[PDB]
Amino acid sequence: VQLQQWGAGLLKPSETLSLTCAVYGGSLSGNFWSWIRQPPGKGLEWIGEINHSGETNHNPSLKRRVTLSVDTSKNQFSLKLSSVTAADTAVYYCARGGPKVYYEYWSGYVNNCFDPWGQGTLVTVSSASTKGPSVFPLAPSSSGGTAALGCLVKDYFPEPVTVSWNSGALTSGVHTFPAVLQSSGLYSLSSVVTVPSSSLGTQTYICNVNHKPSNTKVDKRVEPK
Amino acid sequence: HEIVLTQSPGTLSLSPGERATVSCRASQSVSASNLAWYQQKPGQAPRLLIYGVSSRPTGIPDRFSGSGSGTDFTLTVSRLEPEDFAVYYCQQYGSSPTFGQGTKVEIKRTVAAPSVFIFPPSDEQLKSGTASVVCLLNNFYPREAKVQWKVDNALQSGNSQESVTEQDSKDSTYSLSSTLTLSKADYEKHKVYACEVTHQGLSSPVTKSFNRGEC
Repeated sequence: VQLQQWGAGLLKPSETLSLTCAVYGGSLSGNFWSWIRQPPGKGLEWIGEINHSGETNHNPSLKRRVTLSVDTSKNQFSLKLSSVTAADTAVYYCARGGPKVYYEYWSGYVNNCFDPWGQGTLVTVSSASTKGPSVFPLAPSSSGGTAALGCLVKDYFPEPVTVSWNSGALTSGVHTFPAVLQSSGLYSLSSVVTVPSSSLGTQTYICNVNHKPSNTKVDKRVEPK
Repeated sequence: HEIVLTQSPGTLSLSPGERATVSCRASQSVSASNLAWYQQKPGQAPRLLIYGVSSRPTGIPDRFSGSGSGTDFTLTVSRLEPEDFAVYYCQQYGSSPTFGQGTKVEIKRTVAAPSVFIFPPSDEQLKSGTASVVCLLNNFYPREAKVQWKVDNALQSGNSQESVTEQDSKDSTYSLSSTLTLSKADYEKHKVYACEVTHQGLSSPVTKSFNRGEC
């Protein structure tokens, strides 16, 4: 049994999020089928479940916003989440839940743990428009031995940006940090590298910043001030 | 009225070949054996590890086991393999499904103090009306480090954001950046911009600073 899922990616607040999961190698009638989300860097939150006859159970805090549906002929099931906000930004997973059983005196669904899982679909909810970053130098100061320098990649949307140094010829000692979501709704990150301080007068350091969503490419040379 | 699952500790720092033990406590009794465990590696979906408190689905090696009842459950890995360093979650299904907050198992190494660097905002950015001051903590262990921003001795609050790298695959250290953001007007009202770093690897807190407008 294998699961494939797809749907929207970027949405604006107040839109309706829609996703679909397709089941291969098995029938929907044997199980409950769930949606589970994970905000970036956060834990897991169960959203709701649906079975082949359309019966549903919901996370009580999300029940009023969730609509689940099943297409038994296609062996697919879907999630609709209405009136999205930035708080709904998350990787959404579909998953097979507990099986339907027929015991001598009882029938129903049991053992509602999750296996297997879909690969997950990142959904981003934001009112920001697509915007390329501004790139600013993080200049090296001035025995010692080791110096630090970098590039500040500020105010872009959406994710992601890639950073290389000297067109890929400098990799050792590089740290490109995860982006942070600023209060403005735009992302920002920095990429730093530590180098020998003796070579600052004869070595050149250029950060290559590429923002594919805005078709932006910026090369910034970082020199001591 | 959901069942709340609380895991402890939040982070385990261990080496391959050592035992890991994760606790999961519930705010209400979990009926029957209705508790599962999951493992999640970065960029992957969670993977069912234990079900029915103590059962392993096919393919889960027997170094993983589970125990408990009622409001108290335990996951244990008898001897850790390198692939076992990941985040682990408990989940109950006696009621509407809920998960624990996750427990990260990371690689234990010797204490390493951070090398600290402070970066003033560039002239170009100041022209646009914003000042970003960046503080860099490079290649430290353990991950727990405290960065405070002090502007002319005044402790800043609410105007900074942090970012931390994942544990390095080669030296098992972490790196962290803290960015203090002020408008150009606010930035020019002050002189001393200082980044104060507290970390177990330091005998006393390390402060890096610069005076605005000077070399």
